[PDB]
Amino acid sequence: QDIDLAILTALLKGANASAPDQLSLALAWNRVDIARSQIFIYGQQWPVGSLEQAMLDALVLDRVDFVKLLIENGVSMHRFLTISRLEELYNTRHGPSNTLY
Amino acid sequence: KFQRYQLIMTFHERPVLPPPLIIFSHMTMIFQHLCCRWRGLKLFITDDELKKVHDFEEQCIEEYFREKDDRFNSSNDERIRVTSERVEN
Amino acid sequence: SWIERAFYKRECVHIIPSTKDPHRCCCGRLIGQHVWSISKHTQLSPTDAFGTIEFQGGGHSNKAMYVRVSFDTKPDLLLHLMTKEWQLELPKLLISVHGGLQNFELQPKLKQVFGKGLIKAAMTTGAWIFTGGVNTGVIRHVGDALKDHASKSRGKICTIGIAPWGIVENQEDLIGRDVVRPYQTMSNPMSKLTVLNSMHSHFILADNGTTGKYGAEVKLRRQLEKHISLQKINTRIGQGVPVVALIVEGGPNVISIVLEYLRDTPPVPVVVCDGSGRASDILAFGHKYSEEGGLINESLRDQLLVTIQKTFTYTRTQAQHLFIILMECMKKKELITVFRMGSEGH
Repeated sequence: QDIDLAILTALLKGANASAPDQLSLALAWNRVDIARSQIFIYGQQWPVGSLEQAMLDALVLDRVDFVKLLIENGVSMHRFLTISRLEELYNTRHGPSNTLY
Repeated sequence: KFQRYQLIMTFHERPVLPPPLIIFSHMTMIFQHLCCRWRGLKLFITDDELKKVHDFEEQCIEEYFREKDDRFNSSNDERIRVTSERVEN
Repeated sequence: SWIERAFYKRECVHIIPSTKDPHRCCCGRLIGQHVWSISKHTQLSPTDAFGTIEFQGGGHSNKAMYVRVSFDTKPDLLLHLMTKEWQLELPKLLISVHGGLQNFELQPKLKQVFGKGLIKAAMTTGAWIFTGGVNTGVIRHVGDALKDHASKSRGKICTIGIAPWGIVENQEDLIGRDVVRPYQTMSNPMSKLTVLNSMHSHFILADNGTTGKYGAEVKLRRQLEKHISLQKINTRIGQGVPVVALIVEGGPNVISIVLEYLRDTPPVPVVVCDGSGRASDILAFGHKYSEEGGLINESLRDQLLVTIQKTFTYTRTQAQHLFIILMECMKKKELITVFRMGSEGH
């Protein structure tokens, strides 16, 4: 690791936000290991329900390493897959390009 | 080897009686189609062998990803690479 | 099927000792979760929960076998459930492990050495591993070790966790005979009931009728390790299957459980570790400074009771009494073992 590791640490711990906010910044930086050690601290109070919405924002931005992270923590993809959210994931025009239109 | 599939699936569907006598098997099918109107080689395994073949498939998937990672972690290039970054430190 | 008649649950019909929390009875079940036989007055009802846990979530989802059992179950019939119904070959070796019931952390160098250690102890021999089973301390670090071999080694571990069913998180999630449910590895941080480690492949969650407290079948696990070691090994030229015990950062009671395995016939050998902590370093500085076993010198006899008054914080008379337990343990040092960290301990 380099200076980038500890600066991202510093902005993620002196921001002193709640964990949804922490991960919504962490996905924007896409540095997944920084979120892996810090933000998913052992026994850290992750607020309920935001692990699903953060998964939604992860898959609309093609954050494959954040998806693997949240799967590894225990976001169940069964309980994540609802009809409305599969619909909203099919509706998005963000991230990469596609020939759906 | 690809055309064998077409040859087998068209000969399984095509009836038994040869072309000189196929008019009989033919009228059997039209007569039976109107008689039912008036009145892939699948294997259809149950839910238990469905559990065995999915478990079979997870075992194949896990060992494939595992051996792919081990071939990358034992190929000579990677080993030279690993040795170089570690001698640096 | 056969399991439903061979083993029983326990239907706990309390007299409702309301005490502090009026829902909580003699055993601590909820106000509607009513209906030991003394003042909890349980009555043996048939087993109503066994099948397969998928362990949905937690990354890699692994099929494992569960049966809910009771405590006073016939031990040889439990091995019959092991070998025929769960399809497990008889152990070529048994590795019992007891440790810190509180969720701890061992030193990281000893973490990977205990981690890559215990698994090739299992893989080479085909050893069965008896343990606890919810993610609490030593089970959680064995479970991190069971993710640690599942990255590389092709073979499977036949690691039978024997954890209390009274410490099953979401008992209604796995309830149901011949039913297969996927248990969420989602662990609430304030869940007093703890998730089982998904990496353990096999589960005796026996139940002495209680809820919300440990020790549901800890005595059953000991006598279950007895009858197995009574059975001969396949060669049968004068020996049974061997049982070894392993202690890492053990709690206060597993000093007298070490003394249990030593005093039982035949004496089960015990290993400890160093830098581990708590009980298992005071039986290891015990082992270092035993002289002639129970002939520990008088100054380190006092240094025993001070450090039990510092880690376990026991009153100086009963920490002297835990030294009296420790002196009978260290007198039997020849069945005991020390793992020095790397260094000179093999």
